[PDB]
Amino acid sequence: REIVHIQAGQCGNQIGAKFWEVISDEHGIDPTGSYHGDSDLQLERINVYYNEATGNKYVPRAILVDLEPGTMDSVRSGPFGQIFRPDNFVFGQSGAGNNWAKGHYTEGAELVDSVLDVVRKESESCDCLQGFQLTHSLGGGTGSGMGTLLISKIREEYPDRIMNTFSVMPSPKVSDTVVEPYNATLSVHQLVENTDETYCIDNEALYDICFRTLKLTTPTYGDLNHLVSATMSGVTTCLRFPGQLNADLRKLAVNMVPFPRLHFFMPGFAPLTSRQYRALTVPELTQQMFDSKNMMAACDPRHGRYLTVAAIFRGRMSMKEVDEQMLNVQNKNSSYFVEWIPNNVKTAVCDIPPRGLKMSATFIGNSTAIQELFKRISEQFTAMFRRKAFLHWYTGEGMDEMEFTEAESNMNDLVSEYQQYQDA
Amino acid sequence: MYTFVVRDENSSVYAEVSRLLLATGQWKRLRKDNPRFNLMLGERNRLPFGRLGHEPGLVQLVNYYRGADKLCRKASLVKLIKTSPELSESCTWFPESYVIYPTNTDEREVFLAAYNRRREGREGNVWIAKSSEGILISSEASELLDFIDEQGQVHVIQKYLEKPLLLEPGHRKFDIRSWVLVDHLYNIYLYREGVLRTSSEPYNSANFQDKTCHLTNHCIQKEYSKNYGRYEEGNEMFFEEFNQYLMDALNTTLENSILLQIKHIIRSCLMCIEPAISTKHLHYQSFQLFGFDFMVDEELKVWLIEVNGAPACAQKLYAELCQGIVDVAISSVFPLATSIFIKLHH
Amino acid sequence: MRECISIHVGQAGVQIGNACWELYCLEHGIQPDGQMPSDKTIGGGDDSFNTFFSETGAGKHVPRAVFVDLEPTVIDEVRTGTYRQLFHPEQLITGKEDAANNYARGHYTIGKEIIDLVLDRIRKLADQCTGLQGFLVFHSFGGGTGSGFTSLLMERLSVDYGKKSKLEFSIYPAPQVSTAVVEPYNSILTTHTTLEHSDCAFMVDNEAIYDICRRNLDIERPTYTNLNRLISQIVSSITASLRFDGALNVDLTEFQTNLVPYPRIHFPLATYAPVISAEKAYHEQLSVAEITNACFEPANQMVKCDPRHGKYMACCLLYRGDVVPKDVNAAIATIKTKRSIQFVDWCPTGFKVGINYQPPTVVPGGDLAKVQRAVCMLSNTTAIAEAWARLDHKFDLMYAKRAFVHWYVGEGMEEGEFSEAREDMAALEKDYEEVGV
Amino acid sequence: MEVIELNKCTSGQSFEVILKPPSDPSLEEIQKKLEAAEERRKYQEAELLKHLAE
Ligand SMILES: Nc1nc2c(ncn2[C@@H]2O[C@H](COP(=O)(O)OP(=O)(O)OP(=O)(O)O)[C@@H](O)[C@H]2O)c(=O)[nH]1
Ligand SMILES: Nc1ncnc2c1ncn2[C@@H]1O[C@H](COP(=O)(O)OP(=O)(O)CP(=O)(O)O)[C@@H](O)[C@H]1O
Ligand SMILES: COc1c(Cl)cc([C@@H]2c3cc4c(cc3C[C@H]3C(=O)NC(=O)N23)OCCO4)cc1Cl
Ligand SMILES: Nc1nc2c(ncn2[C@@H]2O[C@H](COP(=O)(O)OP(=O)(O)O)[C@@H](O)[C@H]2O)c(=O)[nH]1
Ligand SMILES: [Ca+2]
Ligand SMILES: [Cl-]
Ligand SMILES: [Mg+2]
Ligand SMILES: [Mg+2]
Repeated sequence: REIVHIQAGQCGNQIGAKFWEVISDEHGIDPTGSYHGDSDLQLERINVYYNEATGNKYVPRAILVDLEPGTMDSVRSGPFGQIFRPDNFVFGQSGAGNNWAKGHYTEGAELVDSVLDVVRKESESCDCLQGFQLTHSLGGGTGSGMGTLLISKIREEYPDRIMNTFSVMPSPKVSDTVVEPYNATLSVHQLVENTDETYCIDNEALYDICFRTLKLTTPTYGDLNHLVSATMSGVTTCLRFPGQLNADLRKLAVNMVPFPRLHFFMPGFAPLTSRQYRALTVPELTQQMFDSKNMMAACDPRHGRYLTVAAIFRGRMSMKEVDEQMLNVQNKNSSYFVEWIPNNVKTAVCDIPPRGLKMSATFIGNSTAIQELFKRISEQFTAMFRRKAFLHWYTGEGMDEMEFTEAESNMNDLVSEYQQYQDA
Repeated sequence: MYTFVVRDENSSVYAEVSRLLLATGQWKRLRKDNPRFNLMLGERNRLPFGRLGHEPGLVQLVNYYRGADKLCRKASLVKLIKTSPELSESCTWFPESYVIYPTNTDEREVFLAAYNRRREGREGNVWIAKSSEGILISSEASELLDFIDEQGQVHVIQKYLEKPLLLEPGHRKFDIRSWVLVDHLYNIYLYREGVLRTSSEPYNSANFQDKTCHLTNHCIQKEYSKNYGRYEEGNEMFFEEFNQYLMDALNTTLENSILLQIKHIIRSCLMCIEPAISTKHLHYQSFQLFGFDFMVDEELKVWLIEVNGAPACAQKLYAELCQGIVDVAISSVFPLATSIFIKLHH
Repeated sequence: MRECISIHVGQAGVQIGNACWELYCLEHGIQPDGQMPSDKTIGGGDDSFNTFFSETGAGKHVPRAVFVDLEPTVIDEVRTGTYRQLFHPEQLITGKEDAANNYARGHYTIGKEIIDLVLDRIRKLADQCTGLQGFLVFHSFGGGTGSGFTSLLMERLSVDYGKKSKLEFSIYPAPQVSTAVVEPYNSILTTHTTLEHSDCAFMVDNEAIYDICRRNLDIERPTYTNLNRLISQIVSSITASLRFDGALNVDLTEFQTNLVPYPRIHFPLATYAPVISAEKAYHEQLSVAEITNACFEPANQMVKCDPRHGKYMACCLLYRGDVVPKDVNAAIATIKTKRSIQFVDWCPTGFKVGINYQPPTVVPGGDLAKVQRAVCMLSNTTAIAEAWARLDHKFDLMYAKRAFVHWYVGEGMEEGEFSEAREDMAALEKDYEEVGV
Repeated sequence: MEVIELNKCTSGQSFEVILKPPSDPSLEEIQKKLEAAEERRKYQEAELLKHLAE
């Protein structure tokens, strides 16, 4: 039932804050934590993401983490900043300098035990905790290094709860530093072992969507984070809203993950919106969603095959029509859905639409095409590693270059394991 | 855009129909084991009917009738005719037949009871032994019966048409093959083009042992026969020339002397098993192409020898029949964005 | 009078159990609070409805039922529902977290922690029975609880009540109605383990119920409530002879005796007619000949298959309403001459017929119109093996790649259990082939 | 086409019509299966924590 949410690092906290702003609006909770809605479907499964404090106040089950104080200081003064439990802000002062080793081994080690203190308090106040969700990026230091360090500690203490992450993949198109392939390659190693399901959010796909389709010539991180919080809202809808299908994290993982290491999902949303009035139809809503230009991992689905797909439609629409169109997309391109997992596309409907949209569709796909994403990261990694470039930042923190070779090998194996199922 | 699947690569008929579907742009062929198909050109043996009609959002159609084998295998056909009241123990158009199991119920006691009587009656008593090659004609029951004890398959022996219609020049036998399409509404469509399989050898009543004068099969004439292709190309005579010969020699027409009986025999057989194989209220739909084999005796009376379930067309006719299968059987269920068939109806 | 205890396991078993007991109360004139005015004996009974309803001094008639689900929510609605007062708290068992569509998680991991509690609550009902015939067990084939925990319960019921009959109502998975991707695994697993513990299993394909709800009730996307209300009428039709005065199928042993000549082949096909929408203003009432003929239309079977291409071992017609024996034989005589109904050689070709004069009860506000006569045909045909072939094929596709297997091994099951279970199904299909063709 | 064993009561009738004549593990074994799966789960958890200890 209950989910504990963790957001680590600058990117983790900026997409996490936007996530809570969006779903608090959907569930009718104002920045003070007071409910002010008109429907009661909102409050039926509110406990999944909110604790009810005394006085009919709903407080997110969220823990905010960073090695640098600045980003969370902006959260606390942001729109919904006062809605978070003040004790659940955990932060150091040193920063991680975009260094995975600092977040995972040195500065992050100094702070991880107090984060787990707060994780315990929130878990103990759970009727029947189902798992955790972590928002972070893979290309910096705190969210990727200390983030993955948090995952393995959490798994040690709760070995039988579901571990779920929204992971932002770095891209040179939207790059803060040159060491991002190093931090990503080291993180994917951790994620491939200690998470049950990871939503791959590629910053390159977000940038192309903001520019090629949304037509924004100069996108800001706010523009990208508009798409992420929209995506995050869609995938969690079945978890936090009453419907014919009441979903949980474990049934999601059991049905989406045919093999333990292949748990990296590419999400998709339609209609892609930029910060309209012409509502879509179920036909065009389905075609956009499955199109590449609507997907958040910068991969071509036609270059791989879908192992499993889970899809959800928001709004007042005919379920018979949603079935025809989903069955139509399958039966017309059945080449791209594997034949050894029968009925691998599932579809849900929730009549409560997202804010500003009459109808919307969200898409969770376990596709072999995701191997393109790890191929991209491994190539950028190798280009520098073959010359040992920028490595001193990491050996200065006690890492040996053998750990780099191991992380690169494990990712290449991952790419290879996706390749074999693309042919069978 | 429809989706179909092919599961018998050998059939020349349904290989050509697949090309035509693809040649409309609106049909794409899927892999063999992809279950999300509109149409299946399934295999001849052990076709999985139990898996059709369960895919959500798909109207599924297969090119075979489940249960049609009762008509298309020899022993079953004999038991189907003799035991169905809708065909009587004796229908005037099927030779007296008896199904008999080898050494390893059986009618061999019944056959000899009839065979002996005919021997005592002095009536000509030549019988033919067959199974679903290994073909034996003889005038004594014991010669045929020992012949089938070697075989491990259940055999059937029926009366031999000692007096056949013999085409002149040549004093030669023939068999007429008709192609019949039964669509999902169980309409029966006779193709207006048939074929005559001609023996290139004069008919001899003394030695039923030499094969060529008695067997009109194309392979039995292509290889084991002496002057294949002498009178007509490939020992195949078509209806237009057969009609001309009947007009010239017998002063009749193919339609009256033969084709009315052929239409009656096809209708009787297919209406007989209709309640057992019809897909009228089924969760999937079936059609099927049939090959009926007919014999014509000296009185211009038509006899049914065999019904074939996986038949092959004549090369010249292939284009016209395979196209007609699409329009009548396939596009009646899956439309795209004069008639070559005679409809047989009650 | 000998009692029957009903057991409802998992979401599908509990929700169908809700639909049935709602219908049983209407059929016996029992108010939602448990009062039955028609019963003239207060606090005690030897009547036929006492096989399903115990009696209390206050006049409350309580179902002899247990509802067990590892998740709390679906049973929490029985507790808050209209028939809440009908059920005793000790009858409604819940856990904290469900089996995640994982047979192994429901059979092993969570099954161990709650099996002894379910058996104590069941014995608490058996101890109020002067003579128990056995149990009716309602579950899904595809759910984690419905498949995993049921097969564990079936094993312990065979141990603890060895001389008792066990009947199954099982929901066969169908992708039209919300399914997991691993439901073929769970179906083959639970069948292999339960096959020797069930004496008769009535199998219900969700595809059949869904399709009847769209064709006959013209609901374009049915819900579980639509499905279950229809399933409840079929179940009620099958269990009516246990709850009403009659001479056919009066105890659980007779279902085995009349329907299951060979023990492993114990899956009768059920066919139900007529199903008419309540929205039909002008509707013409069907006759005995019509509804008995509809019993051989594949579109009215609980499992989609073709009985023409099989052999019958046993056939039982259960009529409800204005039916007379004379009209049944007339309808039978005409149908036999018009349909391909071939029995096996070692069985009498015949029909056990039961008529109950009370026409089917329907829930007020339901999609089912009330008719004057209806019939359920229970027939053991080898044609239902088509349902096993479909399922085994889906199982084979996934298992060839070991897809999703790690979830089952993760709960302590051994990969070999998959192959043992699959091999049992291969044996079962062969048994149908020997008898069938 | 005969009717046999016809019974009548107030609630209805039952009869037969013949058209043509004819031509387990114990408690402890279960406890052991369940306990065998439990140790396999425990053995897997220990290997994980051993890996997490490294
Ligand atoms: N006919 C019918 N089928 C149902 C119903 N509820 C669930 N199902 C079917 O049951 C299967 C899923 O099994 P469930 O009963 O929901 O699962 P469960 O037994 O609760 O086990 P877990 O949830 O995995 O712990 C699917 O095939 C559904 O189609 C119902 O109310 N009626
Ligand atoms: N009763 C009979 N009288 C005369 N000829 C007969 C006969 N039965 C069979 N034949 C001969 O057998 C030849 C073909 O064999 P038959 O039709 O019996 O089996 P077959 O396998 O060759 C055709 P199919 O593929 O339709 O089974 C015919 O051309 C005909 O000359
Ligand atoms: C946001 O939408 C979701 C979410 Cl969060 C979770 C699900 C999963 C799910 C996912 C599957 C699938 C089956 C199921 C079962 C289903 C259920 O009964 N409960 C549950 O949690 N389920 O089969 C193949 C592909 O994926 C589905 C959707 Cl649509
Ligand atoms: N989508 C998105 N990506 C971000 C955001 N902020 C930083 N990133 C990306 O994340 C990486 C840097 O990680 P960051 O969160 O700043 O590092 P950390 O705080 O030390 O964990 C780079 O690849 C950035 O492009 C954001 O708000 N949105
Ligand atoms: Ca009483
Ligand atoms: Cl006992
Ligand atoms: Mg930063
Ligand atoms: Mg459940």
